[PDB]
Amino acid sequence: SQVANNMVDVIPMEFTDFTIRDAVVNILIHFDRNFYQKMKVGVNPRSPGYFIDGLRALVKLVTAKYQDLQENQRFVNVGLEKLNESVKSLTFEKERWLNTTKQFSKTSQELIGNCIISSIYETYFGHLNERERADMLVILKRLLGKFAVKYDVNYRFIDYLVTLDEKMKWLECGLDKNDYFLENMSIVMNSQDAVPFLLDPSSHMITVISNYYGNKTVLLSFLEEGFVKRLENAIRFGSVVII
Amino acid sequence: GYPSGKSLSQIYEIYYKAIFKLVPEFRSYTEPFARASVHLYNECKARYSTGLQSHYLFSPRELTRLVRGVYTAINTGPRQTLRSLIRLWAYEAWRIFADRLVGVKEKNSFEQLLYETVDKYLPNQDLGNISSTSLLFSGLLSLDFKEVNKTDLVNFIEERFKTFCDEELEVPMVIHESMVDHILRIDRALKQVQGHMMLIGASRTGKTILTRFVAWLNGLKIVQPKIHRHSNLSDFDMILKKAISDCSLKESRTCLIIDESNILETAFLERMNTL
Amino acid sequence: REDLIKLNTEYKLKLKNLEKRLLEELNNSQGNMLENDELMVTLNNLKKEAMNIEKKLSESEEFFPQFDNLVEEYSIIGKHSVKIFSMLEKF
Repeated sequence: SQVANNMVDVIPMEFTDFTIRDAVVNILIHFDRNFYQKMKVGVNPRSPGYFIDGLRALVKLVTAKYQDLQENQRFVNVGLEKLNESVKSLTFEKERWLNTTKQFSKTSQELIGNCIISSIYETYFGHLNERERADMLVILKRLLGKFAVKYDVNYRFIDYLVTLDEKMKWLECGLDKNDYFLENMSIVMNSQDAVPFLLDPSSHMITVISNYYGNKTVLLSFLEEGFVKRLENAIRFGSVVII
Repeated sequence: GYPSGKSLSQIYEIYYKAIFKLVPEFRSYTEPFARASVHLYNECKARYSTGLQSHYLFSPRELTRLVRGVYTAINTGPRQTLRSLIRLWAYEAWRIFADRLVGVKEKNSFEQLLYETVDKYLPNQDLGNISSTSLLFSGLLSLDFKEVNKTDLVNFIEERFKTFCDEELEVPMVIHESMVDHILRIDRALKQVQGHMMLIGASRTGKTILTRFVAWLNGLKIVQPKIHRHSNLSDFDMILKKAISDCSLKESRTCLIIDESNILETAFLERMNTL
Repeated sequence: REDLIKLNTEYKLKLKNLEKRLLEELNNSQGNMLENDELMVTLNNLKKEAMNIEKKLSESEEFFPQFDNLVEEYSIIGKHSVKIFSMLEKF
């Protein structure tokens, strides 16, 4: 809690039901406590890591989402001044557009708790099973249910962090159709504050990322002789490397 | 074999007798200290066995560790109240018997034991919270080894960590209750003539960073073996040889951080043993 | 199922694509003739599109609980099939 608090010291947030910062930190602790308790087996070999990186994902994600919520709120406010200047038959329906204006407050209510789920997916879920992910999500959602944070009930990790332009780009390279494989690719790309470890039997992934970075893609393996030097050349001139 | 539990009590009386030449006002307190130290030993040996954890292994060397750990605090501390000395004794008792303890059920067991022992041999109402978190002793703030204020220490670390953050490798962290207690633990270790501490920290706890820090406070060259998949024993030998030659023939004062990853073969660890 | 989440995101991207088209022409054809009207008949088509979303959101609240009712039966099918694959994998 001491560490969590100082990491979310930066305060994007606004008043909620119930404290707001105090709630967020208590969730993440109760999630980390539930993650290792359900998933990991063996007696107390492993300890807090994902927790730090889960907080770091949230900070990067709230900042990215609150600045984009305020950007779309600015896009409907600039359209409000332009329709009022004009006032004719259809334009008064457009003015009515307070349904959207009313909608924004409800959208902003859930963005803090939506970022909680998105960060947890990026950090805790990467190596979990189709069923293992879904089941933890429920424990997270019911934790979000106990605490007075609002989340989107009809929420989908893919649609929330993937853009249709990127989702097309990935498949074009040759990523598989599956939801599981989409989430995985999203987890790899979206957050790169840390090096990703891709595990796939069929090295079909080693080509996917190659198609995406093209010429820039320089391939190495920890086993080759020239590895020691070839990485130093890859780092010096911005080469995208897969090991 | 081991002696008596009644010879041990007697032998360390003579040990306390010698060190209480420096606090003559408590010359009458040597016997109940010697009896308490032995009691603490007998109990730790009994409560924490190799059945729970393999490293739970106690011997009169602990006693000797404690008795000397007590002297060094006195020989370089403020003139001492009885409330000082028992807390001085209690600090060493914690670092000698309980730092090795895993988890919390056993760690709290010792807190109660330490309380139980003082009450049985040194009956005072002047004691405070005897938990390790509450007794913090240092020579970072004072010129004499003295119990320091929690508020005074945290701020002192904060001003020195920024400096260490600026001067050395740039990595920001949150300085917290555990970390202050641990900074002093490494500090005492790195101060003693032979200073060897092995830290058991899971990962990302920060054990490697604190070590670099406290070494920097003590003014130690931080050597970290540059090993890799294609490192030979000869490489590590060279790393070791230099660090040794610099320590005697250049008077260097190096702190060698060895991670578990660095021991690549049996021999690498054997080299560390010989050292 | 596929078009439900597809046209959810597509119409909202086209709602953002048409808002940009409206603002581009409103600033260009303020000194010109009333061209904005030629995009306003496309904005008249948007009265299907804005309310198409409302049409789809209404049927979603009807589709989702039926989708979740159909997961159970297939779970009954699903649980046996893995145990069978496990067995054939083990050979």
